Amino acid sequence: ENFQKVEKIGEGTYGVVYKARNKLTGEVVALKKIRSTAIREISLLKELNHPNIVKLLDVIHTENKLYLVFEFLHQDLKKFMDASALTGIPLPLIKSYLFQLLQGLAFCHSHRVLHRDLKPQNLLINTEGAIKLADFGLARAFGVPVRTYTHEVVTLWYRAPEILLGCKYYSTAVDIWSLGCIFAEMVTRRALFPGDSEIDQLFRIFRTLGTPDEVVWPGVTSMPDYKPSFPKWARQDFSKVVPPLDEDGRSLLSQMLHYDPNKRISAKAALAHPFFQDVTKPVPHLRL
Ligand SMILES: Nc1ncnc2c1ncn2[C@@H]1O[C@H](COP(=O)(O)OP(=O)(O)OP(=O)(O)O)[C@@H](O)[C@H]1O
Ligand SMILES: [Mg+2]
Repeated sequence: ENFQKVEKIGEGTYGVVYKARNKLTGEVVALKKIRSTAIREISLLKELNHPNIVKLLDVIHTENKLYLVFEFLHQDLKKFMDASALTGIPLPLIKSYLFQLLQGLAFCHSHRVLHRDLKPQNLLINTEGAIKLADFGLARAFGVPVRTYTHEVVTLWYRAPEILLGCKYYSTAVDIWSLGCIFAEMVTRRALFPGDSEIDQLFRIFRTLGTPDEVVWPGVTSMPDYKPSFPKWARQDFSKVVPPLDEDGRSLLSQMLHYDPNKRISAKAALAHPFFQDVTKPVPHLRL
């Protein structure tokens, strides 16, 4: 075809990602082979360009197969986090990454585009200290199946509680929740809420942040999947949840994990939090 397959980077919810070379340009790209309303909405993402969004270069619809051609980056944050686990990611780099991802979300949210499935494998990094949001807008266009293309289990670890409770019309707040979970994991070096079922995911959230009620989340007891029989756990201290982190960091995280999505901090407001007063742009040491 037009591309030389270099390797198979991975497999995910919708399809398989290849590293490939454009035989005509020499451009090295990521090619996602997937497996309509979806066509126009994916194609619209070609216009959603920002330095912290993986660039969607082209969409190809042929013989009932869908190909997305993406900017290639050499590593994802899950691999970087595993690689950094003995020592931890230094806080100035955690802060730079969080700041850049908040700029990306602020851009997307201002254009009324949700990610809805943020996770470490959807965050890509380069040698220059940049981090980029990948697969932005794909879930709205394809739905989110319960199992992935190759059999694999869908990760619930970063899912906002309003989604778990069956809210049909969730908002940009769901991306802030996910990024909060990722922030905490980068600090502690273990996932904050590693649920292995939807109810385990929910109850893990409840056992840390307390079972929500009408005081802290007006409307919660009327959500579709809310049950009065939910156990009532007390809330824990964030100093216990992400211990090493300073009070600026814990303050910001608490605002990104607010239960009530209407009160959860926006990306734009998060960028102004005092946590970022000394933000810089360090480079990671990447071994490629
Ligand atoms: N543009 C890209 N450049 C480099 N690697 C990429 C790129 N896009 C995806 N990858 C990597 O390829 C692998 C497969 O990605 P894929 O999107 O299919 O799965 P995922 O991110 O785990 O899940 P999901 O399908 O829900 O997005 C992952 O490790 C991902 O980080
Ligand atoms: Mg992905």
